[PDB]
Amino acid sequence: RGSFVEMVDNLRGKSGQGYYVEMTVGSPPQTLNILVDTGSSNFAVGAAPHPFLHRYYQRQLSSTYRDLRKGVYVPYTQGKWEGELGTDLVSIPHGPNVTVRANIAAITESDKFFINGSNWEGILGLAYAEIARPDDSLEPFFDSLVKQTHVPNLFSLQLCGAGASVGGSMIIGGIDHSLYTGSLWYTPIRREWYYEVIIVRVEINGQDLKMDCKEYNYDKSIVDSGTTNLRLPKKVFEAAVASIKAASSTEKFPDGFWLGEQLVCWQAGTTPWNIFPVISLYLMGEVTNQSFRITILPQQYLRPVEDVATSQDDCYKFAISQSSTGTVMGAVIMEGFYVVFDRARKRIGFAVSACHVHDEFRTAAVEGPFVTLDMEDCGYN
Ligand SMILES: N#Cc1ccc(C(=O)Nc2ccc(F)c([C@@]3(CF)N=C(N)OC[C@@H]3F)c2)nc1
Ligand code: NA
Ligand code: NA
Repeated sequence: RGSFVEMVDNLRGKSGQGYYVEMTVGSPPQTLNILVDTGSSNFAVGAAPHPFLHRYYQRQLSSTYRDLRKGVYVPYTQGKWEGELGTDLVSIPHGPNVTVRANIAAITESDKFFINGSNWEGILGLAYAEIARPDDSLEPFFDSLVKQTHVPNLFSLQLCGAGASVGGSMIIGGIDHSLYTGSLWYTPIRREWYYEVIIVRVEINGQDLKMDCKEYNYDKSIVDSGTTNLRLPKKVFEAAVASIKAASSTEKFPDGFWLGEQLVCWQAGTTPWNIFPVISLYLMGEVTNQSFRITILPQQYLRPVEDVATSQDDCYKFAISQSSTGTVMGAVIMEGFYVVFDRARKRIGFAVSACHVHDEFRTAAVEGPFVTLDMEDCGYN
């Protein structure tokens, strides 16, 4: 409890390609790098020689592989994979010292799923059975781990961005106190499917968007380490960029930029962070009529793009985007915070990350309590 030395710094990644952890599957163990995704619930690994893959799961080499005689076809908005279901022995070498028998979907065909030039070969979906494919009877990894071992039913994530290569920590079974500063503030998980939460107020530099808060959660809001952007419901995105545009009007940007349709560039070491506003989400708290507020900086929502062959300046992408799936607190939000997925008490904790990217004037912030009435009105049905 509170001290997990062996698990600190156990994530790696490249800017734009997500955070992965090393896992082993089968006997003898096959090492694979696996994307950590709190927005899905399947453990799915490449199992055929796709040319983007450094390596892949070779079921023939494993004496412990048990076939489930069942295929699965999984399309997403972007891309798709199909695979064959089975179970095998799984471990996390920089995670707890245990081996579990888990469902694995051996990916045998995929489109627009793997990233060319990335270093991972599968995804670890850490959300709940209700959204597992093909259905909720395919027990997700984390449920198998807690069912079969003494590992406590929680995990926490510190995702560290950069300004090159990313890193961070996934602490499985506890919280490590050196990963954050100040206090953890907790928000209820509204329903265990995605890690769904309820946003109760949104401010852009302390000015409130002043929308029916049902708008912030239409049709859900979720915490999701497998998406880069902060995604906002269309109506709220419209309000938010208009307010951010206005706060930054000391400089002008093409309109394409606010749509994530073009990048914007400054002379190296001259990004004007100061003209961009902080953005605060207030989340439903643990106590009736109580909320707390998280705040992110332009450093989280302006993402550097390197390997840009138009020019060799400092080029950024606006990473707040409109959504048709509700609010998505991706890496744009998580990179500011230590986030504790406290599945045993159905709640998510936030604290200021010990590693977040900041400057001399502003840091990301987690502050409470605030008095907010009618917070139950904010959830969408
Ligand atoms: N930061 C960051 C970051 C960059 C890339 C990636 C990435 O490629 N993720 C990724 C790639 C392929 C995926 F198919 C997913 C899924 C799998 F379910 N998971 C979520 N949650 O949303 C979309 C999709 F449903 C995520 N993730 C995080
Ligand atoms: Na247990
Ligand atoms: Na601490």
